[PDB]
Amino acid sequence: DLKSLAKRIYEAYLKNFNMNKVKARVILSGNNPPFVIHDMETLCMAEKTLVAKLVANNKEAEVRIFHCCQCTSVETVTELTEFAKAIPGFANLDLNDQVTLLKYGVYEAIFAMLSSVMNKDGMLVAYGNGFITREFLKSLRKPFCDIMEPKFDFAMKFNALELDDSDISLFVAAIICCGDRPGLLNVGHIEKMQEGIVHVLRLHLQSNHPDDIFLFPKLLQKMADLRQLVTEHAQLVQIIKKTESDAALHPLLQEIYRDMY
Amino acid sequence: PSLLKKLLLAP
Ligand SMILES: CCCCCCCCCCCCCCCC(=O)O
Repeated sequence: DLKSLAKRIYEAYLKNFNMNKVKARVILSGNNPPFVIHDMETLCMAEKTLVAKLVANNKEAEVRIFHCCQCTSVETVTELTEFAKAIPGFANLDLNDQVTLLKYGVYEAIFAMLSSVMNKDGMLVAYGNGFITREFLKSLRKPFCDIMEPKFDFAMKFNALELDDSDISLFVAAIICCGDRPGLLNVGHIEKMQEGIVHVLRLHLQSNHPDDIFLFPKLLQKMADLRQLVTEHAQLVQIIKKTESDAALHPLLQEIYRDMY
Repeated sequence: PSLLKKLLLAP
């Protein structure tokens, strides 16, 4: 039955995320090849082909890029909500606790999964059809050059763990089903659900990664690292909100960030 | 009726 929980979570992940690690690696290995964005000329070219509606009329390049960042996050929140609804037991939680778990978990899950589309030189964007370089993102004017580099730093060490989609699906489920989120109504029930998922994760890692006896505590630490990564990201987004008047924040993301940390 | 709750309720 524990194998069944792991399989059901893996299947829910493959169904609900447009990108998975196998799909990303096929693209990054070299139909629909990714357009490389490494400078302003190629950003503008990519925009006209991949987000044409955005530039059909323009705001600084950094602000257009941040808009695309937010649009990606909004889409991934939808994918995570559907994934969560398919996590065995999640739908038996109080509806308001479901909202709370998503509120506090989506950006931890976003940055964990972002690692799957990152390598040391850049990342896949726009449903796998663009590859934006890490150096180009670092080249943007402040504060926008500060968004992605900590996420690359997290991803390089996370990717060195050589997890596959069967591991990552359980890891993301564990992120979502966290009993210590603020404001939960049924802490005990969520703690027991989490314990079940974490139990399956521990056993799955033991079987799938027999070479690394520390892999489970490494991943527990990555969960903690992601919390700090999100707090820091929320702080930067707040700097953007107050100082970059042209950088409209999407209302769903505003709701997630509100009263968070 | 929040936006997140509306996502959760989507069929
Ligand atoms: C056409 C080029 C657009 C590419 C722009 C980069 C998209 C990267 C996606 C990563 C999103 C990082 C999240 C930051 C915004 C947020 O707080 O939700």
